[PDB]
Amino acid sequence: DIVMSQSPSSLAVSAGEKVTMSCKSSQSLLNSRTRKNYLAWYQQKPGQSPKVLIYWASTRESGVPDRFTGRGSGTDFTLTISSVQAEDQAVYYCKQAYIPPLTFGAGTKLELKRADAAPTVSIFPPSSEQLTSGGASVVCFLNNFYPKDINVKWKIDGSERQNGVLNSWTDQDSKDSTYSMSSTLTLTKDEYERHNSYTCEATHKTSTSPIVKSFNRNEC
Amino acid sequence: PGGGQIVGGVYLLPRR
Amino acid sequence: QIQLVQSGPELKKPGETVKISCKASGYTFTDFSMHWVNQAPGKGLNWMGWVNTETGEPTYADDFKGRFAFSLETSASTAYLQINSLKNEDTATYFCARFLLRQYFDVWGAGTTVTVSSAKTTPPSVYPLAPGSAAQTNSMVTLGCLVKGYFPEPVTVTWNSGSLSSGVHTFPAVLQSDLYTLSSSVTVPSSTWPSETVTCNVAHPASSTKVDKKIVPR
Repeated sequence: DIVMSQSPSSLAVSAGEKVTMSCKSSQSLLNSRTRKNYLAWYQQKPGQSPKVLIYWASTRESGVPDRFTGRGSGTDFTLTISSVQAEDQAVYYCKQAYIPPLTFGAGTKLELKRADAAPTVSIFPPSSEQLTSGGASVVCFLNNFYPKDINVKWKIDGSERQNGVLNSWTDQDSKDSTYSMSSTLTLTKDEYERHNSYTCEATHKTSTSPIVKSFNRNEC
Repeated sequence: PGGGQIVGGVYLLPRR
Repeated sequence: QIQLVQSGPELKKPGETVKISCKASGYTFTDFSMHWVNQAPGKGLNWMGWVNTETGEPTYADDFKGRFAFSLETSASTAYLQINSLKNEDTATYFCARFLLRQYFDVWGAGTTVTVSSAKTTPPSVYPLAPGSAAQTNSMVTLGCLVKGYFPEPVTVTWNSGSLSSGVHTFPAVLQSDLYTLSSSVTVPSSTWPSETVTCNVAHPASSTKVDKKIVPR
């Protein structure tokens, strides 16, 4: 079993820059008679299946961008992206097929870097439909921001509520290169009927002051 | 083609 | 040109067994080895083994040696993968891929997710997310759809049947005590809403759920 070691586990570059990632095998993947190294490179984007970029260690696959280049022979190999685009965000894996079992590396995640951007925040009261069911979810969207570091805090009538909160984050955008978040607070229709103010606070980097969005159960 | 499906480049020889 | 279609998401309980397919199209099935690669949630790819299509003989990797079986139906140009005695660890995607002599995969299936759990399939509740009555009007307005309380994960969401695909954000579903909840937002110009309608289309096949929720103000 040949072991494939990839490094670094993650790389962050800004559009246009050049990036290079390595992959090393526990032994030579070179066949001295055909004189080729059977190491291949695959690209896997979120929600997709992997797609080859290079084979024979340094032969670009038909139809693959010329900014993708594989190098190396023996046990040390590298994959180079000359000018990184937004749509290159993904995890790259190398694979040896010199001797079975075919083995994959752990992969290297390519994350983009862009200008900081504040998230546009939107808050939504429970729907009359949900309220009928005796439930009550308050939703807060924090979309298109950067960097990813961000913390949301809910407050009911001025007090923080940590209980019953559910968050979710999207993967870095394909063309925007930004991140989006979703925070949902659910309560019973009853506990929700006892309070007036509901607000979610987002603390980013783009401002010393938290972006706030509230709505009162009164007018609603 | 169908003559012998080979998995492992070590088992490969140059064309001919 | 060449294609590999894979069976849909599977939901089995521990102990039961499952079998999935992978149909090849556009090439002579019998001329290329067919391989299986799996991937657990938030993990890397693992080579499972391969099946000699001209011979039917399967080769398994030490890790997938035991309760896994590669099958074949040459006439139907299809390959099958069966996993017996399912354990709460086989929860993965499972891709099928075509292998070339240059030793690399050039065609893959989309992958067939299989969930091993004892949780019960349950229909979702779809709620429209319209801003508050006292919400301030900006150049753009964000609307939302909340899908809560469903189980088998496979759930899809669209807006205006795809017409609105730019300005959308669908968040990965979060699991909470056997029940997932998901949300999706769409942003369009205020000048077009509520002038032009906006509806979210969600479908949870596992429960025969299909609904369209129009987003009405207030």
